[PDB]
Amino acid sequence: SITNVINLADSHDRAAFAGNQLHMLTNRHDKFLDTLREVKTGALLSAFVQLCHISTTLAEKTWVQLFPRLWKILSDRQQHALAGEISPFLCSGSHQVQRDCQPSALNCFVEAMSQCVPPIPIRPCVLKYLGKTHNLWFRSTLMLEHQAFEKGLITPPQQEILDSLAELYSLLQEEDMWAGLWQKRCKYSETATAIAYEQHGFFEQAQESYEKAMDKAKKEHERSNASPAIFPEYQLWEDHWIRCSKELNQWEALTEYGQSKGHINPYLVLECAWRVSNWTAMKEALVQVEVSCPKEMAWKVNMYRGYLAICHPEEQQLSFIERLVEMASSLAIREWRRLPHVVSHVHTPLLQAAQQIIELQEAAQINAGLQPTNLGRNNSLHDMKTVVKTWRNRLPIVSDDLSHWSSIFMWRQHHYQAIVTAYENSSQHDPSSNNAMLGVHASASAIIQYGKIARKQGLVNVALDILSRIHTIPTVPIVDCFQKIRQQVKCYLQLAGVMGKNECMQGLEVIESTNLKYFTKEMTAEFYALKGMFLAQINKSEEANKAFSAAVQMHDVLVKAWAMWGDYLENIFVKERQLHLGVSAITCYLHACRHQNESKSRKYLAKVLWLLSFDDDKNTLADAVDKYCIGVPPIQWLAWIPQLLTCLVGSEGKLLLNLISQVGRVYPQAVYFPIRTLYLTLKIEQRERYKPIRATAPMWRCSRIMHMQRELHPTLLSSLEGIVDQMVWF
Amino acid sequence: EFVLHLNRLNPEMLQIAQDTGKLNVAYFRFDINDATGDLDANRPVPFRLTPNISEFLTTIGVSGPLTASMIAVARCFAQPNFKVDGILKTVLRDEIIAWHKKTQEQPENMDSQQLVSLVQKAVTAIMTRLHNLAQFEGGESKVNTLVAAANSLDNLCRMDPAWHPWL
Amino acid sequence: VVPPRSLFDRADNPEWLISEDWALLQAVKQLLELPLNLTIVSPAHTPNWDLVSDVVNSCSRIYRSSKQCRNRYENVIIPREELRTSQIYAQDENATHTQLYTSHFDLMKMTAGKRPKHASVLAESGINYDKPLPPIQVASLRAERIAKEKKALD
Amino acid sequence: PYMVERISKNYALQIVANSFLANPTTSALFATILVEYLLDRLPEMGSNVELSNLYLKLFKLVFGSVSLFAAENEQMLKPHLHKIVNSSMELAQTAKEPYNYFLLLRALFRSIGGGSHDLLYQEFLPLLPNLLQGLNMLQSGLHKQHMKDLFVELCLTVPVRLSSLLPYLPMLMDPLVSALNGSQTLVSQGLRTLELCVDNLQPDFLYDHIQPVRAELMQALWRTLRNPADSISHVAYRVLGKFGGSNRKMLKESQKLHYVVTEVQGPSITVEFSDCKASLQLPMEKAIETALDCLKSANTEPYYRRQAWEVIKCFLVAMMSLEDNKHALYQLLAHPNFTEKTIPNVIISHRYKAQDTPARKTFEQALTGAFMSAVIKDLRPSALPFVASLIRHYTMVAVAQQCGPFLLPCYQVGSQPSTAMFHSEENGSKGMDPLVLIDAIAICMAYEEKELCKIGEVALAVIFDVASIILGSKERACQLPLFSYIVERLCACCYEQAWYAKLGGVVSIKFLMERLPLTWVLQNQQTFLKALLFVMMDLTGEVSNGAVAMAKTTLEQLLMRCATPLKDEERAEEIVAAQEKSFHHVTHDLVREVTSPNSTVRKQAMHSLQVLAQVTGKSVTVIMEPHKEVLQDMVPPKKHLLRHQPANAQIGLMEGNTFCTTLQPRLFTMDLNVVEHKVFYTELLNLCEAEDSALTKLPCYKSLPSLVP
Amino acid sequence: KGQFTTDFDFSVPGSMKLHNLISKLKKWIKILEAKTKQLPKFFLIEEKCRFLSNFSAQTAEVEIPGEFLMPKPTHYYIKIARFMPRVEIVQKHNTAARRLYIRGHNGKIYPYLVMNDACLTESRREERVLQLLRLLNPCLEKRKETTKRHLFFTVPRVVAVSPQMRLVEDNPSSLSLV
Ligand SMILES: O=P(O)(O)O[C@H]1[C@@H](OP(=O)(O)O)[C@@H](OP(=O)(O)O)[C@@H](OP(=O)(O)O)[C@@H](OP(=O)(O)O)[C@@H]1OP(=O)(O)O
Repeated sequence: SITNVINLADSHDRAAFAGNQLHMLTNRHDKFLDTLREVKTGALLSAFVQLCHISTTLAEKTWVQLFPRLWKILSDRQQHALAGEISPFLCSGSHQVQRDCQPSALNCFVEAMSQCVPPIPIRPCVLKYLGKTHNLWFRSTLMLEHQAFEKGLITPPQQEILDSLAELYSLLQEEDMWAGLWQKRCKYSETATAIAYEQHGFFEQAQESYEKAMDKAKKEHERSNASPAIFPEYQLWEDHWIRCSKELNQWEALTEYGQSKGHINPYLVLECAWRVSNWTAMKEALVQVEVSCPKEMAWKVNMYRGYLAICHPEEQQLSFIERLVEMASSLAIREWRRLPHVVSHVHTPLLQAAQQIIELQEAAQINAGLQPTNLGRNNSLHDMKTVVKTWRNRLPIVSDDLSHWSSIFMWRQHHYQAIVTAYENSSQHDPSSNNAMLGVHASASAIIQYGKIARKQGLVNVALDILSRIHTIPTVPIVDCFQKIRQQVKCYLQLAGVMGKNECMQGLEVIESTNLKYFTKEMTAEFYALKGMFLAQINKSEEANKAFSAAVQMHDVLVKAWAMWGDYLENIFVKERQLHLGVSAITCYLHACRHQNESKSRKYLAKVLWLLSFDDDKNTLADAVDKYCIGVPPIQWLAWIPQLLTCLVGSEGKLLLNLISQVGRVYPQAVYFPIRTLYLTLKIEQRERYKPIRATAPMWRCSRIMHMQRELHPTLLSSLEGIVDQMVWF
Repeated sequence: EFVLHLNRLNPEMLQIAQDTGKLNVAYFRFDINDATGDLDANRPVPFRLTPNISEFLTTIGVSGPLTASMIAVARCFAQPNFKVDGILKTVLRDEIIAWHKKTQEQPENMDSQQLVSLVQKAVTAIMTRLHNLAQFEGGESKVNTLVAAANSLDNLCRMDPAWHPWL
Repeated sequence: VVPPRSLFDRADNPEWLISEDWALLQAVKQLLELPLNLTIVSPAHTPNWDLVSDVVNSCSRIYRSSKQCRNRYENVIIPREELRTSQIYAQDENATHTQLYTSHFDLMKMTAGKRPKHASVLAESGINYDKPLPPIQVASLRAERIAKEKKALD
Repeated sequence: PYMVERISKNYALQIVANSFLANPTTSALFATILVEYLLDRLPEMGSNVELSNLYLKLFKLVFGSVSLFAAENEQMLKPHLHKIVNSSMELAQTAKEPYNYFLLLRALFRSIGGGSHDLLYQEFLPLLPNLLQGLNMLQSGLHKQHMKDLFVELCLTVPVRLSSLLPYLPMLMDPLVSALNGSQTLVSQGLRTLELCVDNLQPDFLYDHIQPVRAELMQALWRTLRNPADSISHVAYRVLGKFGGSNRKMLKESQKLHYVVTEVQGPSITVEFSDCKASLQLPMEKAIETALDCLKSANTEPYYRRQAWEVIKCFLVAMMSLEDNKHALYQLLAHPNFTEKTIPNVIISHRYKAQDTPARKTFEQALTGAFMSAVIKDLRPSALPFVASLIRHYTMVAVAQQCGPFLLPCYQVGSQPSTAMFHSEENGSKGMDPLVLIDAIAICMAYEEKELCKIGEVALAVIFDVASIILGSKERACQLPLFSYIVERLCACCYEQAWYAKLGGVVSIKFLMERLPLTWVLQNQQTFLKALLFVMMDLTGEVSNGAVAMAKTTLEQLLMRCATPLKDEERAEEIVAAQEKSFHHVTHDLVREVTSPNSTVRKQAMHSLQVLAQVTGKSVTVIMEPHKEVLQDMVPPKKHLLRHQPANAQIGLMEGNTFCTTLQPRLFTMDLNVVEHKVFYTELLNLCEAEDSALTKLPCYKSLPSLVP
Repeated sequence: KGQFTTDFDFSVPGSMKLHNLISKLKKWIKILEAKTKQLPKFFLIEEKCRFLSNFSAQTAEVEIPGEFLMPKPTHYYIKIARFMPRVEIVQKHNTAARRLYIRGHNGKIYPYLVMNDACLTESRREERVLQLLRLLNPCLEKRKETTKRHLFFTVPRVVAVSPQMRLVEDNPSSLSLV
């Protein structure tokens, strides 16, 4: 109030306290305040309700704030009755029309209930259904986690809580949380071992562990029946053995397993049969899935219908592909809107589905180009080449499971083979077979890329099996053969990383069997560099040095040859310590850096800087660095600049001044603040030491660098110095 | 903190970004023993996995994503192609030069033999911890034991009270 | 609890396991709180066969659609409850579902069980393999080649 | 020239112009004559609304002629193209209404976008670097929504083939992100541009250029999947599929989360449920936010505007005490201390305010909604009286707290600004502070829609009148600490980034300098000067919708009012001393600007010193004489060679030297025997005589578009 | 100062004990924390920093600090267009720090902390560990298991502009566990 100052004052001043314009002002204000005293709660309530009608966000917020408060003012008997009635309310079918609302009214209702104190108990299976159905995913997950922690993580209630939580974790693609829960839950040690293996990409070991668990379970079934408490573990074994077989590229066995009599799995066959060109089984599985399919899988059913429409030997129907692609996209978008608004691992399947669906459309375009009317026409050839190049550049990423890589590459393989068949059977146009050779090259490149991705993910045996399919092709261009041999060599190097001599011998055998005469000079240089690597691991130092020398003489720009020769010489230098080996290693490393790809060269310049620690009193290694560093772009040295300044303060800074000066010339702001800081630190230390003083040699070098930068970049350095001068007021 | 023998993570050092959940440390330093120039970091706990953090992560969060992420990082940095040992050598060389300037001392450079030996000893200690954590034979990892040691109240109660082994 | 009156109140390809039928019946009874004949007790509580399908599929041997669950319930469980499904489930003692998993384990085990001339090209290059050049000499040769290329370009 | 005046009076005469443009014989000739006339009148497009719309339509007629008769009309348009583009971009920075210059650019682009016009594509390519840079800077700024939509559209619809865009592609990424976050047409345009880039460019090159935007771009694409339009969402899904694995690559900049920093509950209304025999609190923060959003939007139905106004009014009534009694109120306000005791010399500053409490934020929003209701025509008859009386209430609360018999301890004599003046979580005031009214007035003054400025002036007038009545005089009224808060809070609008916030600050300064007494204006003259000069500096090179011009006029008026010599009857000691002190401080600030690198601020300082000399009757030298110490390092430049300084600083120093030396009695007389003077003179000679190539090799000149300035 | 010198006189009995010193430190920390809360929470650059207030893209092409800590794959360096007129005063790292806002030529606002360090060597060592973390990050980008878990070190840009002063890249939404 205006007069509230009186109430705040002490008793003495109040006791002491006890014109026309001012009187008129206070009268008019009293009449105003009397008009306000009339204002009633009902008016605000009505206008509030109207604003809740206009605004859905306001309505949702108000209900979430209001229902717990109403619940608190209920009695205990009323609360128990209302909870017992709320449980079937959430389950009701009428809510299903809300499913695609954003928000669903049932979503807001469940969010309001979760805030209630005392809590309203909800069955775990209901919570899971609501989480997956009404976009309540993480709310349901957190509620189930709280229920599990309250119950001490077994009794059937604890069983159903952990079941619903595990299913929600699996549906959210939260692999680690699911793994932790099941490691605590599982009854068989083999299950925990298998989960640990699969969690980190050891799919072969995980598959063996799942098989061992199944063998133990069968051995125990001959003694007694199995309780329903262990059935989720057996379901886990079956599902993740299937997943491991998918990651291990075992699609034929999975198609056979899915067609087993009495235990048919049409969904597995529908996922697997098309990859091995079993289109009859694909049609049968499509019919069974179409009668009875989960709603989330609808887009995949449309996409597989497109697969059959394109690739089935007899039922080719290219006119359906546009509508099938549109339907798949619409269904995928609908599924996307049912996912959480923050994008996480749960969204990855649909983000992969996007590329899959557009590649289905592009495949339809390619097959339209191969029809007898269009075959050989210039526009068809141009479109085919364009789509092949677009596929070549458009790849998945390394975090993607090998099953998704398999999907993309095997679909493309079917269309590459279609191109090859079309332009080999006709052979009227293209008498030089360039179109068939384009198909063959694309297929070989796709096979090599699949094998390379398998090797990068640690599935070296899978990669070796994949790469062996190049020999199936009758003729392949020499580039693809070179890449295949290179990937095989890398596979054997990776295997020797844990096995040792034998895999190095196998890689050397592969290199020796290679018929160089077809290969170019760069290919020969890469082969000899690989041979040098293998011989270095075999501890055949002399032959490895021969191989590296010959490799670099073959193609003196091959960065990898220089880097591997430098690694070999640095390993010999660290032990034997003759300085000439240090100089050779620095020369090799610096010649590997003579390019702008700074991310590759970073690990080599680190070796160069580390090697300067072995320098003698004559600065031989620093002399080599000064000689060879010409041709290394200064962008290479940006990450190293702290280390370069540390060397600058040392005795080797006399020979490294030109390098740092060049870096400062090209990147003045990068050098200026570190050199300035170093110079002032040196001055402070000098003042402490002689507590004017002649500047030391490192100070002179810093001053030279700063003077050169002031000469080349005077407005920039005056702006930087102006900024730093201002910082004192801070 | 454990593999690179960094100083202890005080709760004042641990910066939590409310808008994203990203964590940064202000500021880690190498735990060089000033008297001998080698790394120690032999503390009762290998890292901060203190009871308030443990409760917030939950036991599922500790077992699953925390452990799996530590194992994955250890296995990644142990890949020979990355050559992490060389980067460690070139960073610890500056660290050892700084320690020599602080403790032992154109000013003369420190002895090449001493510098090389100290850097090699420190990088060997780092790579030993790295390769211990990276080993994953039998589906079992040392990282589980490391996490159990960090959470263990026996190890927590032996820490500095200023570390806040209750927070 | 009596609901308040409203203005609108009028004043299969795979065989079904006993565990699936039991889950179906228990879902309808416990979750929907509906009687045997699905007569509506409260108007807000309409049958939700999607929820029932979700419950059944948590332990089913194959995906059962909501339509399939409704058909099974109305055409088998209603006549059976009008041996009861509970009696059959108790008498089965999980044997059939155990044998299902034994069969799957046997099929998975079956599937698991079912599983020189090099000197010529160097001599054409001019490389004496048996007398390695040190990196200094190869770097000098590279520099000479680059200088000669620059002179030829100029 | 006559025909355009007649068309302006009678728009039906466009038909004759249309007929000339449509006939093959006369099309090229008439288009040439009309474009030459319109180009001569291009600056007027930003000044007179009627002529601006007329000239825009006539330019559209020309561009449609170039569409009709491509062969000769392209040749006609080709030489003019550079003038059109460059002058439109240059004149929009200073135009009061720049919107028509960008509608002219859009029309030109939609014309050349006919594609066949290769002669115009070739002529347009040299414009492309500077144009795209300017448009990128514009779209990055703070503007009204239609202006930003136009800037984004112009960025995405530059009439050049994608192969020519290649070096300038990084300029297009931020407009692309903006378009994906814009309206439906903008989202479609951005998706079209992105699909073009994906289809035509290599994935590695495109990914490298996306990488700066990529965190925001991928989040925009993901959100676009949820768009209700099937075409938009389908195009987004297709683009994501074309990105392949790049769509899901880890974002280093993770997705932002909505975090609640405050533990305290917001303000709430009490609802009683008699059946339950209990009361609940109904929370109002979201309700007030929704009501303010409804009153801000133009699309809202009048029914819901009335409902929002009712919510805001009821909340405002509920959050005030209402316990004031008429006789007690008059007894308090009629106390002699309100008219006799010296008003405490206490400063209130938002520098000592902590972050707003939820209560304070909700108060500020509710008061802003009240002012907006006062300006909305359908709500004005009830809202405007309510707003005036509520302003009186808050002013009375503030006056009673700040002085009289019972002033609060934080206002008492010798008290510094502190947090106790504001409602805060930790120390705070007892109850809501009445200063939250000033925050609402500042929000209204800084609001995008400038009509709200009028109600802010009405509110300030009501505050001033009530304070004058209670305290007995205007001089006593302006001594309130509340007015120091008003000065600091309204001048802060000038520092705010948006041009409309700046303009609101300028308007507040003009109103205050017009209304309040001369002594108070002299006390605050330096604060106003700094605010106006900052307005002039910060909008340099930006589109200011008359903000800089208004700032210049306001500054000249302020200087004239303060400097104007007092009459013999008005020459009291206090007013004379205040005027002398203020004049000293203002001339000190102006003389320091004389060498400013900022051309606008430098020229305004020179003009201001001349204005002061004309008003006082003194000479510029006499005014500048006590200050000239501040020039001693600059006239001539001592501490740096001009070669080291940037070109703008060099020009500022040279112009300031010209100004000081050209004064009638020279403020500084150069002596070539002095080393620094000879150096400066030699540098000037070398700069005048040296060749353009010899200057270009010098690093400071190396980037100038032209050495000529 | 006088009463502070009176409390911290080490000649009085019982003052050399460590825990009595700790209690006295706690008392005076509380006193100064009470006094620090009364200080202004922001200042304007015009008040002292005429060069920063005047600075524009016409002054120089200065990159925002830290752009060269790791070479960006392309030349898309963020240049400095403005220093926002308000500098805020914030309690971070158990010190009073000034938060400077730099507007970039892209229009985004970058917060930076201006920090004063009494110890040179410790700051250099901290920057060394930050550099190591930056160097290790690319390895995590290249493997499955780490890319699929979204693993990356968060390394804010720290640039030392003087032995006592460095510019740090602030997250205004950041709190410490203490
Ligand atoms: O998987 P790795 O054998 O370790 O080598 C790969 C990759 O090899 P592939 O393409 O054969 O899989 C490249 O090695 P090179 O082809 O250059 O021999 C190279 O990527 P670039 O194509 O960009 O050169 C990159 O190495 P780097 O990190 O030095 O770029 C990378 O090796 P990483 O796994 O260590 O990344």
